[PDB]
Amino acid sequence: DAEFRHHSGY
Amino acid sequence: DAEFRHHSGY
Ligand SMILES: [Zn+2]
Ligand SMILES: [Zn+2]
Repeated sequence: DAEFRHHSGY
Repeated sequence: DAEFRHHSGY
């Protein structure tokens, strides 16, 4: 995965 | 964390 996948936030 | 931190190995 990538940074966007590893990092989550809504 | 970064790609290097998220992932492991060579
Ligand atoms: Zn990654
Ligand atoms: Zn990251």
